[PDB]
Amino acid sequence: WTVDKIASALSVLAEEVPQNHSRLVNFLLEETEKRAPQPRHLSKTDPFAHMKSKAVPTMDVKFKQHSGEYGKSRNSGRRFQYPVVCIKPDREPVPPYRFHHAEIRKNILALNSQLNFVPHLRDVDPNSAEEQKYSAWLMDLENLDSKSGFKIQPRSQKIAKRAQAEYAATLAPYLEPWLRKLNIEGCTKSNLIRFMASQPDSMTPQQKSNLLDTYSDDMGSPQAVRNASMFTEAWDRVFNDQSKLRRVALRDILMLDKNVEPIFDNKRAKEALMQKVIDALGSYTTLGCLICFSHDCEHGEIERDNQKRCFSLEEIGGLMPSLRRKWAAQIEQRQKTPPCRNECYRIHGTGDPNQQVPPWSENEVGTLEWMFATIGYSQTLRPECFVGAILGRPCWDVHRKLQELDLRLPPVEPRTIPKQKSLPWYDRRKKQLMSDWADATITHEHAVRELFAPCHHDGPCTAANGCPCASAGTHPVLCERFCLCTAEECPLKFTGCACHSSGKTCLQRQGRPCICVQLNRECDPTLCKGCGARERADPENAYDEVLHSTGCQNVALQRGAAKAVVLGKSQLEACGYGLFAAEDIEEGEFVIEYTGELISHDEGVRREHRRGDVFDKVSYLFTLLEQEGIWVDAAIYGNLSRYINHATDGNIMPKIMYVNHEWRIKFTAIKDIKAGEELFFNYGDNFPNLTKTKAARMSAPKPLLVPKTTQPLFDPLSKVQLLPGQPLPQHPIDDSWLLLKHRDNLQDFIDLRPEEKEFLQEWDAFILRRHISSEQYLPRYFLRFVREKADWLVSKRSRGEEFSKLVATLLARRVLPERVVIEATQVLNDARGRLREQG
Amino acid sequence: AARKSAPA
Amino acid sequence: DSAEWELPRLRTSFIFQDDYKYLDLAEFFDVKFYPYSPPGAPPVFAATSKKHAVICRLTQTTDKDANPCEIIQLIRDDGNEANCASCWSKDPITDQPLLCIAGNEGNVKVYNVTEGKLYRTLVGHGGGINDLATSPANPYIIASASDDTTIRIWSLAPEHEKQPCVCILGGEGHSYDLLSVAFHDNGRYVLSAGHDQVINLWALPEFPNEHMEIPIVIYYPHFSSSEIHNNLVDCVAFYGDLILSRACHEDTIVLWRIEGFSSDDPIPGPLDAPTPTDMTKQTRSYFTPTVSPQSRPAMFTRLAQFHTPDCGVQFFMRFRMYHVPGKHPILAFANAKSKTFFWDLARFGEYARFMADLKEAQQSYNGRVVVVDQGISLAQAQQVHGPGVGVVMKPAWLVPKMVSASPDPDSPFGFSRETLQAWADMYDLSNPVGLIKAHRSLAIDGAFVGRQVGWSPEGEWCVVVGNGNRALIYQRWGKER
Ligand SMILES: C[S@@+](CC[C@H](N)C(=O)[O-])C[C@H]1O[C@@H](n2cnc3c(N)ncnc32)[C@H](O)[C@@H]1O
Ligand SMILES: [Zn+2]
Ligand SMILES: [Zn+2]
Ligand SMILES: [Zn+2]
Ligand SMILES: [Zn+2]
Ligand SMILES: [Zn+2]
Ligand SMILES: [Zn+2]
Ligand SMILES: [Zn+2]
Ligand SMILES: [Zn+2]
Repeated sequence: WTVDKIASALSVLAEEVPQNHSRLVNFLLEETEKRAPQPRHLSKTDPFAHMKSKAVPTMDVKFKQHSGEYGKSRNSGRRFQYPVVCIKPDREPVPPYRFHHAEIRKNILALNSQLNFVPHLRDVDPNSAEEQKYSAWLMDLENLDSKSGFKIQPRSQKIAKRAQAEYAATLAPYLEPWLRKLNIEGCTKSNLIRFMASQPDSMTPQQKSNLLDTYSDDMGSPQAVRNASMFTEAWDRVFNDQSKLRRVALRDILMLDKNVEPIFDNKRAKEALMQKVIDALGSYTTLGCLICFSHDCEHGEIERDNQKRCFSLEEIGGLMPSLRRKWAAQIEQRQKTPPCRNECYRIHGTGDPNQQVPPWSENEVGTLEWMFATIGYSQTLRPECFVGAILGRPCWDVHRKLQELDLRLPPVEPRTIPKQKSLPWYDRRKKQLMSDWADATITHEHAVRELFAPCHHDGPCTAANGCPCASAGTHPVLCERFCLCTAEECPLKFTGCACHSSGKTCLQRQGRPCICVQLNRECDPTLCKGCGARERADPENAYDEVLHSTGCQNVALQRGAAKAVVLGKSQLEACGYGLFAAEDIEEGEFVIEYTGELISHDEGVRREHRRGDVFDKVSYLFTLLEQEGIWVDAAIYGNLSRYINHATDGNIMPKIMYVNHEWRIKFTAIKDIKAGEELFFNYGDNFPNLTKTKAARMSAPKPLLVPKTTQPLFDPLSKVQLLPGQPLPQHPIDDSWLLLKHRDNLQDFIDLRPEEKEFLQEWDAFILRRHISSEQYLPRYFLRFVREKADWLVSKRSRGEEFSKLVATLLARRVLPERVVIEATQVLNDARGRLREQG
Repeated sequence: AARKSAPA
Repeated sequence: DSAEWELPRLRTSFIFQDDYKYLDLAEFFDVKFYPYSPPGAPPVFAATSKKHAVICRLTQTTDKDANPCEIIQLIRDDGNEANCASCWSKDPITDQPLLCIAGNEGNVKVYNVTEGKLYRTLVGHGGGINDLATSPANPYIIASASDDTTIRIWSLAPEHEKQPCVCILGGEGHSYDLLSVAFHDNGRYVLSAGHDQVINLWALPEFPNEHMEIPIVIYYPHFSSSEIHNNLVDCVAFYGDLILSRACHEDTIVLWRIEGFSSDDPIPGPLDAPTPTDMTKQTRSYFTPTVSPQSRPAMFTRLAQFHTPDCGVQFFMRFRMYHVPGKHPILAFANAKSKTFFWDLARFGEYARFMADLKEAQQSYNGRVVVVDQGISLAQAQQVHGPGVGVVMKPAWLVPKMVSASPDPDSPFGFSRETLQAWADMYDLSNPVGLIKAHRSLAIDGAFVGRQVGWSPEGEWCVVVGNGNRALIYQRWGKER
């Protein structure tokens, strides 16, 4: 056997490929011919029959006749005059738009996009100013894709790759039967892949190790390796001819093999006893949101390479710092100082001294390990009851196994951090701002704020210890809920508002003011007690007019109830749509939130020059955080606020608000608005032409019926013209497509095992619907999940194990109470108590 | 570069 | 007998006067035959210029100096709209013909052609409409493709009067102005294409026979790919479950297919559709077969490229296939350099079999093969040359000028390399990236850019329309004496 002889055999085996294609094509062509559609919906009589030749406006038609093979015109240019029937239209078109405008409840995260086509503005004359204006514009759009320092692939090779990939798809099935026919010693796909990793370089030496870990390095005898080395060279001589367009190296075929391709994925998510726990909870600690509790959400950073860095425990040191502090809090509370369905401890010890017990597997001992660690130095909560409900095993088995392995925690050092003095501008104890606070800090100034991970250091929150809250910015910023520092040890820790009133409190204009209002932020349902946001901020209590008539007036965005509004034709000259009031809006009332896609300053300019015109302009970009460079694009996704027009003396006004570590845009009434009136706001000094790196962007300063109006009003979906007096349409937000988007994202993760994905997709499907933003409502919504999916959870081994990992992470975080764990214990054993009752 | 209308 | 093999020849050609006289030029953008008339009825078609609708009746004549065409109706859309899209429909109550016309304003105008009145107007699209298509499954369903990058599905049914828009194909599936919309015969699948270079296949739900307060929005297609063509797609169509499409600067009409797609399987739900997770992937499909040795199984397959030369930078040129039970399938298309092309798809299969037999005979008889046309028996021809001479039957329409060519021209066996090559160039399908030469390529007098093609229900008439308000009528199975 030799390279020249192998390449000869391949050439004859290759002539199978074009004779096989011909067979296929002809086969499908005969098949479609046979299945030709029989014409339907035929009228019983000829409907045109009555009509005769028409030979008041009149138009010319000159006829000509042809004969023979070349179709030579038998010159008879005979023209007849025909009467025209002028049909003027009764209906006017709607104002213009681009894309289907869909409604999103809250802002959704978006991926940075590239231009993969040629935007055609209009017909340009060859060698003219119009051509030079258009061609220079496309070269400037190529410069935006290149500015990112990204994978700048020229169209010359895009077309070439496309072509090569198509050929690789063609030959791939042929490889195994061809190899099988040749029957060469050492010429097996696995061995050819073995040779691929070994002989260079288009693979990472790290990826090379992985491929050689899956397969071996073993491919001996030394003549068998000669054969594999010969075949690769022989194949490239036949199918990888460098002078050809339909070209493909053997390397490229092996690269798409099912056992090869999952090594080159680029879609990755992620005390010896403790180490095991850390690895076991990995997925939950890495993807699980600290804000909304989802493993796929609209929170987290999208890096230039479109990879997500979630707002998870890994952002604040992972499991260990958050948990070490829990144990410390637990051993300190210890100084001051329940029965279930399937047995317990007060009734049964380790069960019977000599009772036959089935052997526990590695997965079962694992569930005992991580649950004991996350509960730790507890007083009330005991793992055995819950692990019992999870593993299905009787409660006394978890006592027996716990004694068998003798579980001992790591100890926690006395973390009695010395006393620090209070800040000259902020009293965390009396909950108020004093002195030159507005100059001292930048917490309230969102336009100049730069996002950073909450501080997770063990020392004090100063510049010397390296606290970012205090040192990273131009000025210090108040420590928020996700900082590991506590209120008794750190003077920067935000503690909420001391606000309370029999009437309305936490108002824009007040004896002593509301710190939340002053800090340009809504009230925290947890920290802002007795104000009393815990009840009002809850969207389930959103239409309770007697609840909102008093108390916390600062939870407008959190209640998510917007004043009734209508879409219509704007009063302004050539403006298209405008938003109109459907009800009466009094001064100082929350109208609507500006929702859209969360994009970078960079992505915003990319979209602007992609969609925009040089021969011109419409923009739905709103700045959320000027410094960090986060913008809100309402071009496709958002709400009716996307249609509000510009006017210097508007009736409403936008304000960036900190809403539980979520920056949000709110519109408040700066005038008294009557129904049928057009809503307006001053767009800011960043939008150009407005008459009654550079991107046109709007900024901020740093039951019912169709109303009576002169202008036409349209339904946002159907675009049908609504007539006054009719019931005002209120279409509920359909999230299904967005839930689908999130389920699939998780499914596309390589380093997520099928068992993990199943629970993660089920938890997220459920939780993304509740739009949780405060930990204050997680217990409620957790109990609803453990109740609704109770039967689903008991039915599988993996589901219980996965569910416990989620429960462990939330416990370690001190975000899930003890009482909620035992209530979940009771609903799971009752769900399993009904599985045996009928199974 | 692309064109939709025919040249006269 | 051999009449099934004939292809059209130029008959009548009319130059309608300039209707768009604003200094851009007046052109006929859409030709469509009425599909609901009973069998045998003289074919009636509509021709759409920038501001007019010409309605003609064609009747076969015995005299070669007579004009079969008769303009029975001529309408003028009195507005500022420059029309280009058109489709036929029926009055849901009276069953009288309806003609849909859309242009650069964004409204679909339904005309009661027989009475010369306006039936209704379909409002909602936020840009100009470029293509209109009628559901083969339901004559009241209309699909419109607009510059607003969306597709609106409309129902002319009495239950859908207040709100005629039954469906919206939106989401992020398309990013720029749409140029083509096509229907599957089942009326459940829709093809869409345009400037963004993406070809999308959508599955429509079942629409209730009641009032719809809001249309059903479809966020994702069931198949989406921008990798079939490297340029803007202006014409897309279904041919069975197979796809035909064309792009600018490519000189081809591509016959390809979605791997795993069969209209014989159940229509997938909206939540079965592939969502775009990995952006570094320009093709996604619900249909993809699960069985494969490759981690990435091919989602589509390029089958054949119909060579349609001299188009260049010209776009908004549409092909039309004649596909009726019992007759041959004929693909017709006119280029930007005054030529009308024809392909009889029944020819490939016959050639394939002819060549396969010829190859087999050449091997079995060592090149001593005699080929005799159909019009003499095989066992009759075999007796003339006896045993030791192979005899292959050649389809009559195969004309001269892996299979070995004759050595010298006086040789009793085989065809010239030039004859075989000429044949291969028109009927060979072994190369997905090959160029199939037109089976009939008819020239046109003066500068002509083809826009739309239309076949008469019995495939006896082929009307091609274009620049300078022209229409070229081609005839087959003539009555001329
Ligand atoms: C956020 S959109 C508002 C909705 C828009 N009017 C529509 O029809 O969809 C802002 C766009 O409206 C237009 N616009 C708004 N107020 C305007 C004004 N006072 N004068 C001119 N154009 C204005 C501009 O084209 C601007 O890009
Ligand atoms: Zn989240
Ligand atoms: Zn117990
Ligand atoms: Zn700190
Ligand atoms: Zn901090
Ligand atoms: Zn702190
Ligand atoms: Zn307050
Ligand atoms: Zn507060
Ligand atoms: Zn409050």
